[PDB]
Amino acid sequence: TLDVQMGRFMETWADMMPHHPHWVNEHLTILQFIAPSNPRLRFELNPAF
Amino acid sequence: QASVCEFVAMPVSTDLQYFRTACNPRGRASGMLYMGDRDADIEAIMFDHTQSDVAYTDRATLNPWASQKHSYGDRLYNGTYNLTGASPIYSPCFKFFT
Amino acid sequence: SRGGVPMLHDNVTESLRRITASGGRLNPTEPLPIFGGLRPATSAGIARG
Repeated sequence: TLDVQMGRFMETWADMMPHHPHWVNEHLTILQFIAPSNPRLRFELNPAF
Repeated sequence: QASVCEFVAMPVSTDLQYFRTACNPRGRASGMLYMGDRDADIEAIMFDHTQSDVAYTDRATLNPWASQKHSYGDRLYNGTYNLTGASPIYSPCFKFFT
Repeated sequence: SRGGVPMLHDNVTESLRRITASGGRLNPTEPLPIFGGLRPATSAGIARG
């Protein structure tokens, strides 16, 4: 009834992620994104994928 | 004789002061010129993005769409993979990517 | 450099050093070798001196 499903998701999600997601850090500027310390840099190859 | 122009994609927010001097179209400076420790250093200069750029020593590459090992520009213009081999027209940036 | 008063929580110093290592070319090596000189990781060729 969409209550139990949301409750199950909120219970599982409290320990599902042990670290920061890599797709939510969109506040990076161009100089910090381009720098080699970024782990997302090696996964950006094509402009449409 | 008409000279063909080859197009390389790159992000819009690109530092324009790169193109005001003698630059490299790949987005990351590279080449044979830098050695002195071993033999397998050309690939580390041209493709290893763990360490910074050799010339502009504060970043890895200006564009990440034409500089990595299997990026868009490298999958399209590198002579090893031979995507444009059936083309009878010279590619003016074949020498920068191979 | 070593010798000063360290912070109370080791994870605070680890996080601070990891953030400091981002955005800098010269950095100590990742395992932090005890009884060593903390030499920065050598790179490939040199462009302009």
